[PDB]
Amino acid sequence: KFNGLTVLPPLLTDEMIAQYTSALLAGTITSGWTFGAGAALQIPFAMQMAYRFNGIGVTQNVLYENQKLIANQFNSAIGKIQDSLSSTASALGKLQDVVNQNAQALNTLVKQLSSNFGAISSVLNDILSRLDKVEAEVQIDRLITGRLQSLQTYVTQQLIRAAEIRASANLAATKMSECVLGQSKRVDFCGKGYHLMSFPQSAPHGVVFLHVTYVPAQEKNFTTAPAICHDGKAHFP
Amino acid sequence: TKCTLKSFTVEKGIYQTSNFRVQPTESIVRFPNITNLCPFGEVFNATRFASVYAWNRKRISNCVADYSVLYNSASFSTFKCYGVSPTKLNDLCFTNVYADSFVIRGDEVRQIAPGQTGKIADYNYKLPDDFTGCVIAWNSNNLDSKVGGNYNYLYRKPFERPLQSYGFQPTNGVGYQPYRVVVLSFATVCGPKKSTNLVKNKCVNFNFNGLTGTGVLTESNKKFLPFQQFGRDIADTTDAVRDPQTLEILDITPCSFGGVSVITPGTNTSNQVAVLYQGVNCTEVNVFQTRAGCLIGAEHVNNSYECDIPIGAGICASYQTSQSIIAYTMSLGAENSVAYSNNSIAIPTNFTISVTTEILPVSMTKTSVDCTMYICGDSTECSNLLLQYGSFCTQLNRALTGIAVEQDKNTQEVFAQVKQIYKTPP
Amino acid sequence: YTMSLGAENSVAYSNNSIAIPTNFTISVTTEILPVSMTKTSVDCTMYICGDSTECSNLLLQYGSFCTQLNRALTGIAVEQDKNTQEVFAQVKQIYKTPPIKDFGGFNFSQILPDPSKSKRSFIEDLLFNKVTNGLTVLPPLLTDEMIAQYTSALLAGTITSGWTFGAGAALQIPFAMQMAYRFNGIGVTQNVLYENQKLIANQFNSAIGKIQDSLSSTASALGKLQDVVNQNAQALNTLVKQLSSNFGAISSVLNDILSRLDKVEAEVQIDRLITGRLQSLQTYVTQQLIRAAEIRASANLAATKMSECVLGQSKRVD
Amino acid sequence: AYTNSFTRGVYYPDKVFRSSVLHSTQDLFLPFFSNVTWFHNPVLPFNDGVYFASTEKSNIIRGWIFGTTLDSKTQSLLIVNNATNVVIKVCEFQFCNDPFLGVNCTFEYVSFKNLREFVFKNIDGYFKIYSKHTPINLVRDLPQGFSALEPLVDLPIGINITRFQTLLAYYVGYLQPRTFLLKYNENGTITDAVDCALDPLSE
Ligand SMILES: *[C@@H]1O[C@H](CO)[C@@H](O[C@@H]2O[C@H](CO)[C@@H](O)[C@H](O)[C@H]2NC(C)=O)[C@H](O)[C@H]1NC(C)=O
Ligand SMILES: *[C@@H]1O[C@H](CO)[C@@H](O[C@@H]2O[C@H](CO)[C@@H](O)[C@H](O)[C@H]2NC(C)=O)[C@H](O)[C@H]1NC(C)=O
Ligand SMILES: *[C@@H]1O[C@H](CO)[C@@H](O)[C@H](O)[C@H]1NC(C)=O
Ligand SMILES: *[C@@H]1O[C@H](CO)[C@@H](O)[C@H](O)[C@H]1NC(C)=O
Ligand SMILES: *[C@@H]1O[C@H](CO)[C@@H](O)[C@H](O)[C@H]1NC(C)=O
Ligand SMILES: *[C@@H]1O[C@H](CO)[C@@H](O)[C@H](O)[C@H]1NC(C)=O
Ligand SMILES: *[C@@H]1O[C@H](CO)[C@@H](O)[C@H](O)[C@H]1NC(C)=O
Ligand SMILES: *[C@@H]1O[C@H](CO)[C@@H](O)[C@H](O)[C@H]1NC(C)=O
Ligand SMILES: *[C@@H]1O[C@H](CO)[C@@H](O)[C@H](O)[C@H]1NC(C)=O
Ligand SMILES: *[C@@H]1O[C@H](CO)[C@@H](O)[C@H](O)[C@H]1NC(C)=O
Ligand SMILES: *[C@@H]1O[C@H](CO)[C@@H](O)[C@H](O)[C@H]1NC(C)=O
Ligand SMILES: *[C@@H]1O[C@H](CO)[C@@H](O)[C@H](O)[C@H]1NC(C)=O
Ligand SMILES: *[C@@H]1O[C@H](CO)[C@@H](O)[C@H](O)[C@H]1NC(C)=O
Repeated sequence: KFNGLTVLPPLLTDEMIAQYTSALLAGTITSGWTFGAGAALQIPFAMQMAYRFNGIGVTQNVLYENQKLIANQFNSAIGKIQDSLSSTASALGKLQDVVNQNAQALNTLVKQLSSNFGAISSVLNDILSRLDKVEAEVQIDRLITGRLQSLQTYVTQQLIRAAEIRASANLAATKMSECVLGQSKRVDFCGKGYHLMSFPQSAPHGVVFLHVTYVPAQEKNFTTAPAICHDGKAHFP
Repeated sequence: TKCTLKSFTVEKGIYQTSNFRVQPTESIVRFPNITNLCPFGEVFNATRFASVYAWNRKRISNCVADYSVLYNSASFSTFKCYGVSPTKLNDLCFTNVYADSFVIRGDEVRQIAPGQTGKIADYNYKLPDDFTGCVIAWNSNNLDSKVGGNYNYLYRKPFERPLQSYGFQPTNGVGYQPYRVVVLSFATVCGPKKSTNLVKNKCVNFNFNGLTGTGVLTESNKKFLPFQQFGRDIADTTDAVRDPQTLEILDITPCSFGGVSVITPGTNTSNQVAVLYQGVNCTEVNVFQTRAGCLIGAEHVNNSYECDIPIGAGICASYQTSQSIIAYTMSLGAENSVAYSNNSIAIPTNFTISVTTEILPVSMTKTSVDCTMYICGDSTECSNLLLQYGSFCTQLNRALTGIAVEQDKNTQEVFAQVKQIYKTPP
Repeated sequence: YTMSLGAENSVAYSNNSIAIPTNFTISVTTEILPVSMTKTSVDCTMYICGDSTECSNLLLQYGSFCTQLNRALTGIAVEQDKNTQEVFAQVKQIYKTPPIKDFGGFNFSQILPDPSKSKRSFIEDLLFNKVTNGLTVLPPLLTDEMIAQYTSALLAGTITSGWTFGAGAALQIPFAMQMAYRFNGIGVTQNVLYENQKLIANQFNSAIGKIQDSLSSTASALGKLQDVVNQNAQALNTLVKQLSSNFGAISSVLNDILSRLDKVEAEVQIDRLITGRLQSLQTYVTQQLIRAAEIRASANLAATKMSECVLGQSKRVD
Repeated sequence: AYTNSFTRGVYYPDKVFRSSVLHSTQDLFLPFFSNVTWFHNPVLPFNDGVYFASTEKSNIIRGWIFGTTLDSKTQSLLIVNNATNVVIKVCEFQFCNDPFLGVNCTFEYVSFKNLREFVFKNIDGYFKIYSKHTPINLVRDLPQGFSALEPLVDLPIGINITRFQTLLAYYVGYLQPRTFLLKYNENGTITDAVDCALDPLSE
């Protein structure tokens, strides 16, 4: 573990990350999208949600006439998130895999110190204690060549993995701009449903969005028409 | 699987623990019909030979050699070598088969053997220990000389001319009497091309004219031109051969091989597992042929379910209840006839607010590796050698530092989209 | 010649002139996206050492290399199934189309399943006809007949129910009324559709006919998918051709080295082939990791195009 | 005198079947559209090996001689076709200008309306011969178009060759180390070739 490998702290501590998710969330709750477009403008949360219903083509009165119900469905769905996250670790497979990939990469890089690559020993002090300079240099060249090829392999795979994590960080930054600081109309961008809002929660090496979405239910069949005649003229909705 | 993962606990999944590889059942060798053997009857079976104290050699070439018979031949009462043994020579080939033959008194012939000593080996029929082969001799008092003695013989370069006409007598024993002998040394002159029977349709090791490999030899419809011996695929790989003893064409298929994947529920749930031999046919390995490979230790099921452990080619496996691993064609979801018509619409009369969680990674563990300490472990003698590789260690530190600073930027771009730390009311 | 960037056009601007379009054309622009590579795994002991025991022992001195190569290629292979599933499996139920085809004059028959064929559509059969050592190719999880059931379900939902099958359960709606919503979604008042319905249906049907003609007349349309197939074949053939290379060794045929030399000299010559074949395989796996990142960016784009363009109506220009 | 080779003088480079495929190979080939010396003869250089051909309806050209001196001092090839069988021998031969028709040793072997075409080369001590035969219409020059020459003899005799002459309408060209791309049809015959050094399109 001592072998030149070092883990550096993030610039933001998890407490500073939690102050940002708190600020994003307190802005989102007290002011809607407005804190992304300018200064945060306060608006009552039952009025922010009526703007957010109106933003999916559901008329505002559908919130006010159902406000108790919609509030209870949100509170209960947040309860199901606690129960799911408390019950099983398997939800966070993305973040725990990112932790595992880096741990496996570092443990592979450390275990490769024990490989001979054709040298008389993989322990560099065995070579330098057993062999005199002209012989030792030939064996140490094999260890240098192998360990350098192992470290180029590690850095190449970490550059490709960092490009994957940056594609995910650009996606998370875009989800925060459009799903948290706004209301995205991009279908299935902010979770499966007509998107209302989302709340960022911090998680180690990542972020979690609680995408609040309107999902329709309890449909009935009806006869329908494209247009309606009246005084011989066609009327459209 | 536990050993593959270096763990005593195994989570639910499919793991490539091993590679299956059909072993060669036996070894074939094929070479052309044996021909052009050097005419050693002119050495050992002819009615006459030169006097050994005045002998000279000649070289066989563009030929096979009878050395495999000579290694057990009755034609000599004695033999010796300065090179490798005749059983090794029958398994070898040389630039030419240099050889000579002669008549002598038996002990005078022995005094000219390869690596021997005497006026024969010194000059009359030279025989340095550097001679690249073997020699043989036998008694000949009935034919190598007259009733008056060894007048047809002689005594005293390799196998070539202190010499005089031989003093041997026909009444003597094999050392004092007349004798016949020959000697030789070592491409164009080779031992015989021993060849096996042919074996189709088994996986076999093979040699054809010095091409070698393991494969399933199969009779084929390819039409090689009369001078062609081998066939090759697009990317150099040999894919047919002509049998050198019966000139039909054999198509070569590799001996069947593939990943062995172990399908397991978690070791919490069971110790029972199923094994997929990827791309292998079950004839080559419960047993079930999937399009992904032969699957062993899982039950084929006619029901369909969501995919638990993915096998491939539409097959998935799962652990079910009295319990076993099943394998099934995965369900893509329940089918649904949408109740369409030109005048029917469905309108939702209610809703559910659904709080769908989504999880996204944003930053790696920021790492920096001191490449001099990783590679050379605080050795000065090593660190001076690492300088000969120039910029590589600095370039690796620069790349990891770029990744590390990028993780802070990734984290900043996600969370720091808010200019002010907003606070929630009491 | 010095290239022209396009025809020169002074737009007829003035502070009081506007040009309003008096008519339209329904265009049907094909777009083609890669989604998955050929899933591959290499038995790196069989590739590097050719089932030779003398070589196989030397390859142990290199430790984890001929194991993290398989972990890398397995990550790419699992990711191709994920890429394919993220694109097509955006549907909860396998929706199917009614027996009668009362779609207000629009004619999807060339893009819907043909049960006489896999049960692919006519255009899917053109698209499937236009594209043409320890290495193993692994099948996709979804077979081409499962992919065709997903594109059928997506298409049958899209026709019979609009965007609604993405946002919840599929709600049926007449196709002329779905298109009247699609007209409001571009800011064209919906009576423009119902009043031009036969003309708009004929423009769609004819524009679908031009896709069949275009896909029959030239292969150049599928250049993106054929390029992916060509790059996979080129990479695998390059990886196999590199078995013939010496890398400074006495021969590239491993059995020559093991028969021409004593064991001490043979191990030095074999270690050149191990080093060169291992560097060749690391080069291949590194290119496949970079190419898989390019295909994943294309699969994430295709998954987003399916969510917004198929399951919805994207207002994102171009 | 000279004539244009056109696409003539390509041969099967190795004993390998390949089919419906294009193979790129570097070998001693007659370069495309090179100039081929015409004769109706003296001793000639051998260089990197020779393409030889004759337009025929009579069988006047019976053989060849090869070596460094082609006379006495060292082993020298004599090659003759006498219509009974082909003769090859490698003795330190001695003769007049040649043993032509008035109409030590180390190895020996036995085996206008038409063109007879041949290639003679020597690599690693293997002296090699190839040939082809075809009907023709033109008498003045080598026929245009393509048909690959196929091996007849392949001898490990180890001789050094720098000169040759013919034994009594005939053409001589020199092979050069060049990359060619060779087209093998469904039956594994070579049916076309590209001399890669000929022009930028061939590159
Ligand atoms: C929908 O369009 C297809 C062609 O895109 C029509 O099918 C063709 O119909 C004609 C006349 O019956 C036949 O001669 C062709 O053989 C058909 N082609 C194919 C590929 O089937 C189809 O009739 C149209 N359907 C409707 C209801 O208009
Ligand atoms: C709008 O443009 C369409 C073409 O895109 C016109 O439709 C064509 O009309 C002519 C007769 O004027 C017919 O011969 C063609 O067969 C029609 N084409 C199609 C695809 O139906 C249409 O007339 C134009 N409408 C107006 C009001 O200008
Ligand atoms: C609509 O009506 C059809 C019968 O006309 C029926 O099959 C279908 O299940 C109904 N759907 C709903 C949502 O009630
Ligand atoms: C080889 O010998 C056998 C008889 O021993 C004969 O049947 C076969 O045709 C021969 N093959 C060749 C290539 O001469
Ligand atoms: C497996 O067992 C451990 C305790 O040994 C438990 O924490 C874990 O939740 C179990 N997982 C499953 C899937 O049973
Ligand atoms: C190989 O598998 C197929 C089914 O995929 C089977 O029909 C065939 O019998 C198998 N081959 C042999 C030699 O049994
Ligand atoms: C399963 O399907 C096979 C044909 O594929 C059939 O022979 C068998 O009877 C079926 N069994 C059950 C229990 O459905
Ligand atoms: C709407 O659904 C909720 C449960 O999600 C139910 O409690 C409520 O009574 C329903 N309202 C109507 C009008 O059906
Ligand atoms: C040699 O060949 C070229 C055509 O490839 C021709 O232009 C040139 O004139 C020829 N040279 C002689 C001396 O005939
Ligand atoms: C022709 O050559 C053969 C050997 O190939 C020989 O036997 C024969 O005697 C020769 N005949 C003449 C007329 O030279
Ligand atoms: C043959 O070679 C010997 C030496 O090996 C030499 O004395 C003799 O003069 C040579 N004769 C001819 C004709 O080359
Ligand atoms: C052929 O030439 C080589 C040098 O190129 C020489 O070593 C060899 O002895 C020569 N052999 C003959 C038979 O002239
Ligand atoms: C292949 O050769 C056969 C005769 O051996 C001939 O009939 C056939 O036409 C040839 N096919 C091609 C593609 O040249």
